[PDB]
Amino acid sequence: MPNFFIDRPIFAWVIAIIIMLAGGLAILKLPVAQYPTFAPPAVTISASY
Amino acid sequence: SVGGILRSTGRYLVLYLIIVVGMAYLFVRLPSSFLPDEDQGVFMTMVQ
Amino acid sequence: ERLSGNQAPSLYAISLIVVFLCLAALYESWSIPFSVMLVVPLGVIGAL
Amino acid sequence: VLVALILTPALCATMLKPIAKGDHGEGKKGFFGWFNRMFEKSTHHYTD
Ligand SMILES: CCCCCCCCCCCCO[C@@H]1O[C@H](CO)[C@@H](O[C@H]2O[C@H](CO)[C@@H](O)[C@H](O)[C@H]2O)[C@H](O)[C@H]1O
Ligand SMILES: CCCCCCCCCCCC
Ligand SMILES: CCCCCCCCCC
Ligand SMILES: CCCCCCCCCC
Repeated sequence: MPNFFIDRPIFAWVIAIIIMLAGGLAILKLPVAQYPTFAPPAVTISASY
Repeated sequence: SVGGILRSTGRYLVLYLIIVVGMAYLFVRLPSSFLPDEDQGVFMTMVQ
Repeated sequence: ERLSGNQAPSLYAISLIVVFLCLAALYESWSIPFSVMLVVPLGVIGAL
Repeated sequence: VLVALILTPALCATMLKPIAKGDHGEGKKGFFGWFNRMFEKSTHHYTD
């Protein structure tokens, strides 16, 4: 594979640009937070007498 | 035919830009929609 | 309607770029891909 | 690793400057020369 892309430098650059393009687009559609949802979920039963 | 087309060359690049301008014209003029209203052999009438 | 709208130009821009890049890899040339990409208008003129 | 098997080799075989046999940057003018000498001297210490 290395010898393949030494003769084909444009092919090598093409794979790199497509990976970067996909990444650049992903940055725009990606959510932003401090943490993920890692805390355990809880369910409360509220009643009144 | 192509043999002689490859001799002229510059004539068809002027012909090409006319096709792009012609395409560009038609694209703008042609109205845009999403999905056409299909006849489904049924419809309704409101009475208010 | 207030939610998004007109996201076609943005996606057909990268569609063009990615098609050019894939062609450049096929021919191992930054220039030859253009000779293939310039037939796009020939099919659009017929449709319009 | 994929970058180091695809892109990195392609760049090393295109956009790298030819180095003459024996040249270890010990003749480089200024700070880089001192650092190159310090490392070459320190590599000898380390191996010993
Ligand atoms: C129809 C809408 C418009 C789109 C047209 C695009 C498709 C072209 C259709 C085929 C036309 C082929 O027409 C072809 O033209 C070339 C170039 O002028 C001619 O070539 C002629 O002129 C050239 C120079 O101008 C001479 O060097 C050559 O010896 C002579 O034969 C061919 O004799 C002819 O067969
Ligand atoms: C023949 C190889 C040409 C080298 C130049 C390629 C540079 C591409 C950079 C693109 C970054 C988005
Ligand atoms: C989309 C950004 C990359 C465009 C290709 C540039 C190629 C330069 C060849 C000299
Ligand atoms: C990174 C260079 C380290 C070389 C150490 C040599 C030790 C010498 C004997 C005390």
